[PDB]
Amino acid sequence: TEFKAGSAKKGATLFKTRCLQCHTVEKGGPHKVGPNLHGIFGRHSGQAEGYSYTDANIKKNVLWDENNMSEYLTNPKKYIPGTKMAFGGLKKEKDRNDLITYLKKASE
Amino acid sequence: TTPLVHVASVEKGRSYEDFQKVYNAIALKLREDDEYDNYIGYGPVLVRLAWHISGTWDKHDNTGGSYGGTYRFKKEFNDPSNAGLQNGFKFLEPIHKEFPWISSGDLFSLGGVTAVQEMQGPKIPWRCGRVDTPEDTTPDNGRLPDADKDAGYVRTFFQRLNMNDREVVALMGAHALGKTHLKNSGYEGPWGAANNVFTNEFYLNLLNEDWKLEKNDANNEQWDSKSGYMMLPTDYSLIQDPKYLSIVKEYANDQDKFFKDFSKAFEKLLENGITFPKDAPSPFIFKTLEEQGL
Ligand code: HEM
Ligand code: ZNH
Repeated sequence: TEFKAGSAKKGATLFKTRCLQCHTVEKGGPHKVGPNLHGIFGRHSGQAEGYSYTDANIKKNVLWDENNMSEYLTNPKKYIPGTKMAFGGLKKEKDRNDLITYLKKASE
Repeated sequence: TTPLVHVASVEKGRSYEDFQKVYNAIALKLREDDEYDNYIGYGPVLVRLAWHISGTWDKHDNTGGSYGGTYRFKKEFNDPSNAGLQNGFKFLEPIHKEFPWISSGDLFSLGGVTAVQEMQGPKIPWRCGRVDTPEDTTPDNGRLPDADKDAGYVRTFFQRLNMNDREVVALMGAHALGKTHLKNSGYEGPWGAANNVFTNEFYLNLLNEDWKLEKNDANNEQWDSKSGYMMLPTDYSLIQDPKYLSIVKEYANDQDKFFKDFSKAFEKLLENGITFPKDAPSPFIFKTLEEQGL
């Protein structure tokens, strides 16, 4: 697509190091600082299954596809202002593609 | 025969724009060398470097502090409580070759300010003027705090840096950044989840989580939560002391208040022991990479 596709092994280590402290990927997942992200692609934002999101994450209500997700992970607070996801941003495109490719596979 | 007066002298024909270039350079390298410490980056170690070069001050006789840039000398460089800081010094040497005019003290302190601002922290007013001083003004090892202590120690340790109760609780909130490394200090693990972004997580974790005292692998005791976080004995002592506790609860409720007191305190920490003559320029507020389109 507009976003290419990378290594799912590299993205695994990127998730483990930069996203795991707050998230899970598993079928029936331990909700943490952040939501369980299984089945993220194809669903809306603020879209629970049990979790307290800020009204900003709910009201943005965008379908999570590979492309708008990449724009989010570059700068979470610029894309969805007022969010409580304390993350600086993946500033390198390879890192975003390597991660989303792992995420698409892990959150199937 | 008279005490030490450390007069701030601006580097010959340098101004804001000169210093904004050194900031940009540090800030970009922070963005590019992002793999460090399992993707935490160099942000946390640069603010710890800014604090440890400033933490050597002793108000009584005006020795130590940021001014002299004396961290570059092997006596202070090899201080056992400065373990792990070489990585921060290594990050700053290529930038120093790029700008050989800037003093060592000015670079280490700017590195800390840059790290905080870049990690989405509050804007911290910064001043230039630190001048490099000889190898004989290098402070003796042991002027930095020990982690295995209580609130009493912390209150009196900081009296030496001229810091009040409000200032020490604010400065400690910097522990929302990074982690403790067993190879460097004998303690292992993070204080929170968002290790490279500046928030009030420190205080929220301190009173909201379930803390259990345990032993790590280096044979030292530390407070561990079920969520994977840790707290040093001095960090925990901030909730044991009734006076420190009500300032911890204040910051856990209001991040803005926390963002305003730290910046006042952090600036004061880096400016300690320096005399700025009245002709000196007003403190600089640098623009982040995000404010410049990056
Ligand atoms: C590369 C790593 C990361 C990825 C892939 C990721 C992804 C996401 C996504 C897609 C959402 C939206 C969920 C939805 O709309 O259902 C989200 C929300 C959230 N994330 Fe993560 N995240 C990462 C790292 C972090 C970190 C480090 C923290 C924790 C300190 C965190 C905390 C949260 C929180 C708390 C929310 C809810 C936001 C709100 O309600 O405003 N995330 N994240
Ligand atoms: C009481 C007192 C005190 C004490 C003892 C301490 C201690 C500590 C320790 C033990 C550590 C670890 C090391 C390693 O590497 O392992 C840290 C870190 C630390 N720290 Zn800090 N601190 C303090 C204060 C402080 C302040 C004031 C600040 C600033 C402002 C800080 C900031 C810090 C940081 C940021 C860090 C992280 C780094 C890294 O991660 O590298 N801090 N500490």
